[PDB]
Amino acid sequence: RVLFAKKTKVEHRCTTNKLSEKHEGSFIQGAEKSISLIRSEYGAA
Amino acid sequence: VFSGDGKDFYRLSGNVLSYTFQVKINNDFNYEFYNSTWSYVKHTSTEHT
Ligand SMILES: *[C@@H]1O[C@H](CO)[C@@H](O)[C@H](O)[C@H]1NC(C)=O
Repeated sequence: RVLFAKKTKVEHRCTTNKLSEKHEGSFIQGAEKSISLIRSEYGAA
Repeated sequence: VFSGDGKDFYRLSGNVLSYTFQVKINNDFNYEFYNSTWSYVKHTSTEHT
């Protein structure tokens, strides 16, 4: 302002950015086998 | 024929050559188990003023 004349200018600006990525997992595998022989029929148990 | 792992008695014949009382049994097993699990999560947030 100079002296009548008056001037005023105000500017405001804000920005915000956010990113969140999360991944959690588990996989399990297990195999077991057997084999046997027996050299009366009652013993088959 | 004598009683071997069976009934009281058994009768063979001339054409039959042999009878056996040897009990032999075998076995085999193949068991499997598994599990496959997946988990994907994603998130985003943006604010402007
Ligand atoms: C995951 O694996 C385990 C391993 O024994 C199993 O007991 C369970 O049933 C599985 N779950 C699934 C495939 O959803």
